[PDB]
Amino acid sequence: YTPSVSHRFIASFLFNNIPSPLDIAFQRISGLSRELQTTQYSQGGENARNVWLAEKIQHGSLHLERGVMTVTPLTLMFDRVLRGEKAVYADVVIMLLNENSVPVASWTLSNALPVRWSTGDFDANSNAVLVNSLELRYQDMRWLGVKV
Amino acid sequence: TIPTYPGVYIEEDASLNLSVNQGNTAIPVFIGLFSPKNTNSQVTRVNSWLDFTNLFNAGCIAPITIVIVNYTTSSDALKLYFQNGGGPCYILPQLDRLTQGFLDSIPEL
Amino acid sequence: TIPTYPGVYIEEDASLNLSVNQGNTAIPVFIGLFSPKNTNSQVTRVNSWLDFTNLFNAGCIAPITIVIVNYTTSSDALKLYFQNGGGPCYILPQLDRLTQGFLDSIPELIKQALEITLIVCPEWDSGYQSKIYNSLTSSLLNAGYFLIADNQDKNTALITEVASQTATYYPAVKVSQLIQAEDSQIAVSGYEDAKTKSDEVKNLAQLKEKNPTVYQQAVQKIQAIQDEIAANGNIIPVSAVMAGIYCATDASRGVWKAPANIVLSGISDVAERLTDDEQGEMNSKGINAIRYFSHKGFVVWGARTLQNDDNWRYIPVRRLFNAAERDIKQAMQSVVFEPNSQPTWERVKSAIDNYLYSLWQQGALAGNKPQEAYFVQIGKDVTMSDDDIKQGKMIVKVGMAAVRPAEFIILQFSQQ
Amino acid sequence: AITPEQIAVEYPIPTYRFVVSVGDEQIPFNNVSGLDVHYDVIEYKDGIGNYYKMPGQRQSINITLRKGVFPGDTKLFDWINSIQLNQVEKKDIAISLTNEAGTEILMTWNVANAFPTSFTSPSFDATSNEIAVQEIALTADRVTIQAA
Amino acid sequence: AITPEQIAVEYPIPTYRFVVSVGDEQIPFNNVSGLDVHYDVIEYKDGIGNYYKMPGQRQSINITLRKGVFPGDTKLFDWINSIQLNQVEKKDIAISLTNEAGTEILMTWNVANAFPTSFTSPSFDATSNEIAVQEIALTADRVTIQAA
Amino acid sequence: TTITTYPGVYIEEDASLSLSVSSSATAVPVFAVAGDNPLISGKPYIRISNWLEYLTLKNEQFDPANTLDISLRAYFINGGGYCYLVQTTDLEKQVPKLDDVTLLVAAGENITTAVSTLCKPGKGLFAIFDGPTTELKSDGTSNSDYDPNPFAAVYYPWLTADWTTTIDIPPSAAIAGVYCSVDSTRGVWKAPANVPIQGGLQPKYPVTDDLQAQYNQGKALNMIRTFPKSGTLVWGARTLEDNDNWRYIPVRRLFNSAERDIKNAMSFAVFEPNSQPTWERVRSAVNNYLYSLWQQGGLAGNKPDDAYFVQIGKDITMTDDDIKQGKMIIKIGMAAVRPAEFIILQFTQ
Repeated sequence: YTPSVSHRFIASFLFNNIPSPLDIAFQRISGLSRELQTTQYSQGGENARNVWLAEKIQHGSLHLERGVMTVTPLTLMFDRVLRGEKAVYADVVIMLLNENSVPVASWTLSNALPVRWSTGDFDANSNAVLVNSLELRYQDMRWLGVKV
Repeated sequence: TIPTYPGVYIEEDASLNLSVNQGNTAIPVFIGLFSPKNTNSQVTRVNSWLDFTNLFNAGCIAPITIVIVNYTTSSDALKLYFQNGGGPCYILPQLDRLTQGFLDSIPEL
Repeated sequence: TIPTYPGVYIEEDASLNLSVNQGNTAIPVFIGLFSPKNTNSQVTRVNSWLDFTNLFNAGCIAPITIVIVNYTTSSDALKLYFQNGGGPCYILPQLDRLTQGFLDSIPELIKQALEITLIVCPEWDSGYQSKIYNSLTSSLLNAGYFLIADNQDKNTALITEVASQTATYYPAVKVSQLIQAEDSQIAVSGYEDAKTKSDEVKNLAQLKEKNPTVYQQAVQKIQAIQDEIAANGNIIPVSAVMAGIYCATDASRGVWKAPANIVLSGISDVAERLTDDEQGEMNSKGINAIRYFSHKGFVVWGARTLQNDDNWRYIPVRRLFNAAERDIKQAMQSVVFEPNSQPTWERVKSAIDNYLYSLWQQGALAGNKPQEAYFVQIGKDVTMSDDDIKQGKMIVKVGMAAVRPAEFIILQFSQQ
Repeated sequence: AITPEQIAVEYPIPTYRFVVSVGDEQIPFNNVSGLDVHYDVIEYKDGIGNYYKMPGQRQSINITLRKGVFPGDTKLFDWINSIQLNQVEKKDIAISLTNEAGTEILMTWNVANAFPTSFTSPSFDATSNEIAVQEIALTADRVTIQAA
Repeated sequence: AITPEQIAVEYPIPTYRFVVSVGDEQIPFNNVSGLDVHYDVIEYKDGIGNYYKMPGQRQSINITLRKGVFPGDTKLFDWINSIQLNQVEKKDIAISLTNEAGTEILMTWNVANAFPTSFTSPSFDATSNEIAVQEIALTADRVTIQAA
Repeated sequence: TTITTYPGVYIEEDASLSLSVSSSATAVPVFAVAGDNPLISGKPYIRISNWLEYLTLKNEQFDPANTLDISLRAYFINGGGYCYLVQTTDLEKQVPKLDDVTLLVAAGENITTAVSTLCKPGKGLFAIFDGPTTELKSDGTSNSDYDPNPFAAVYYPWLTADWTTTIDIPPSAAIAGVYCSVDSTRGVWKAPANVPIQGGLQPKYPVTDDLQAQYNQGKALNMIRTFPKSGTLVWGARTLEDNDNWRYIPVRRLFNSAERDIKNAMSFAVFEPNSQPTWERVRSAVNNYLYSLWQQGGLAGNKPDDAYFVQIGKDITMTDDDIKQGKMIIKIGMAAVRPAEFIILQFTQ
């Protein structure tokens, strides 16, 4: 029942089934969530119980944080989409590592679309690293591993 | 058991022992139908329940002389004595019939 | 390499060196078929594995006499000794045939080296080991020497001149690979032809380029030996391993701690797997067993000597007395030629009492106070008489009390 | 007239003679402190003046052991240097007040599942006349006392 | 009867004799302190009474060196005055407990990638009878202990 | 394929099976193997880590006509860990050599003699027998050939699956897998019954409540029955001795595990001085383990003082003679939790 820490992780991006070796280090990755949308229904004479009806499943978005560094394939894909070129999909594998760099838990995302890129403020009174904030929207999520 | 090889041995039993206390101002002597493991009438010092079972046979049946048998509460009474905080004690077993020679010698023993 | 220019040189190799340890109360001597790099029969002090390779040729092939060859486990046994915590040691190489003259000289050669405390014969041959063990006279063993022996049988104990000064271990241990030496490192002697003298050929490499016919004769036996040792597995005598364990235990815990319940290192497997019932038979007879436990590994599971009595049953008790009488004897060597008078005897009593008090402080002796742990006696009408003093004698009585190890632990389980 | 056996039974015990076992090995130490047990208090008040107090959750045990620096000895630092990510070997610790000669135990403090959290090296001062002392801090689960 | 060789093997080591190597150069110092290793603790409690504790992330190492003021020597101040914006030369530092004559090393503390963060100048007091002392503070990555 | 020459991708079309393996320390079985098996001939024992290792060593395709092959497949498909293969004639000689073996599994062989010798108090072994291959006699005499050993259990009937032929899987092979799965999941103190049998295994004969009522006391037989909704389950957790102690498999196996773990816990004390400071160190090791076991739920009691007790000392557990002989004696008493076996519903209007 021993739980897992949340400060050792890795992410990999595959572009046309080629992994990117320079895009595995991130300061922060947001949690991944799935929600089954439901609507409550009320009957005529049933005034003490509730009925919930299932609907489509809503996936969350992927948020990453990273400092300013040399240009990598992930950056070039993000620039191309946000420059007004043809949209391109990417596949992302998020992995939670143990003390032996073995992924105990892993989540895979299909057809992730880059949709937002923001950068931190230029502040003359600050002592901080300039950090890029990226957001992607994907079509499907699926987890593999011995833990979850 | 008889140990032969070095190491750890495992036994399953039901033998019970009690914590041993100590004192100086209260040391009792018990006179009754006890069954010493050794033939050789003399007062024997017993330090704890484990020492008592090592030197005496615990039970509710007095030694049998050939036949007659006797019922004795000496062993159970001693267990109650140790369970209530008793320390080292002396045991004076009375064997065979209750002769007047034994009775006269009790104060001297 | 041979350096010419100043700076940094780079070499690629596979030579292995090990950390060097130190000790005083456990210095073993190894008698076996060693191959010294120098021709000049005498005991040689070796400080570490690096020093051994600098003074001896490491390998599994004994020097070749012209032809016959022999298989030796001395080099790998020494490697196991250093890997298990061994310190400086002395090596007594036996060259050529085993003559009776060499056997008689063994006790005198060992006594000439003043620091020896342990005797080990790291040879796989059972007949060779038996000859060496029988050559250790009772005078040598009683002089404060301890013999570690390899028992060749599970059912019968070894017989030596002094039982209480010997310990036997069973079974031998396997290793992954033997140490292999090049042709230049295999000593060859005895070859001679019309154009060459007997001293012109020194190793197998020179023999190869001078007469390939006898070279093929030698390599056939070497290959035959290598096939035989590979079939039965690389078996190494366990006495050399135990010598290192003695050194490590003394430095860490002390001589009064039993050299048992320690995990072996560097070995691959034991020659035979033992059960508890079999170990029960050996332990009563005085044969310590190397056991395998899943949660531990390979461990030493015996601390008895060959003598079974209330005095010298355990190794730590015997070895502690050997260490004490050795250190006391060293202290009394500053009094040998002093005048034989009362002020001299008072100084002797003070020296022994001071040493014994230090021994009790570390926990070597038993008791809650020094009076319960030791005593020293010397006087004109207590230990020696007027005739003894007129003869130059000085008699002192020393007694100590040791702590025996716990050998059996019994668990009594109850349901309620 | 007071007999030594009376002192061993009725007199209090001093602090300077003790033996410490770390795991299955015994190490001589100079100072051991921090074996304390703490609880929180849960309170409840009502309108008519009632006032309830109960014990709360037990807190974690912290222990500091002080030891001199000896040649060739780095066992305590090797223990804290073995932490990989969140994995470390936990050891049980027993501190016993001992007979003046070390052959009898008087009272034992048992500490379960301790692992190191901090290690302090000696301060190198050129004007001092002291012995290099290292300190190790441990976090444990439970503390019990057993009277011999 | 205790021989000097016994003392070198069994006795604890004093603090007052040491040698400090800064980078590839050795500089005499008066006081060195702060070589401590600290870890955080991650805890997890559940409803049935379980309680798990693990080591956390290792904190950074802070070190202070103290040295007198010598004529024509400004080496320590030059190191801290070379910081441009966020670039500085990082140096390894080793402090070794030494033999009484300085020809043998007993124990070494290795400090990797240290750079200066603060520099304290001597205080000029006209009523004092002391030697001007400068202090430098350093931040590092890792500390290891090697026994000679 | 198996011959790698160029860098790149190799394609092959195989049909070899692939399974999964668990890891349980309290369940390390040894399988009795017939001497005629070529794989075991000429060796004292063989250690099998998984189905992949066994298939590699066999160097043959899966044969459903081999009793060893189906027994290993049934055992591994049920979650069993690494096991040992020992010939039946060599059991009394090779089992004591193996230190981590806890279960003695009769994989269709006759191990009556080996059980009567090996499975004794203090040896830390439990045996799994095979029930009769025929129908059950209604007179209650279908268990007459079994010894009343509190260190063994019998399971009935034999099992079949989709991949079956004229031979049927021995029940002990599948049960041993259940032992590994339950121990790693819920602990050794939980009954290895009321659990599904993985795979397509089905009992060969049906057992009703009336049939089982005869063989649930004395030398009891544990049954593998099928229920309308829950599928195939193990129904029975009684040993071969009907006594207030060791009636249930969980109680006997819990004490076996505790004895082994305690023995490993205080094994450091051998060849140490036989004095009071050593005794206190041993008491700390035993008390630390027992508290941990109680915390996990393996002992009965609201507080540790009600779940176990440890005694060791002079004139408490040992005398002068014991100390002078090198003996150190410890007394441990622990209370085990016994499961609910009969459920009674009372209906009224």
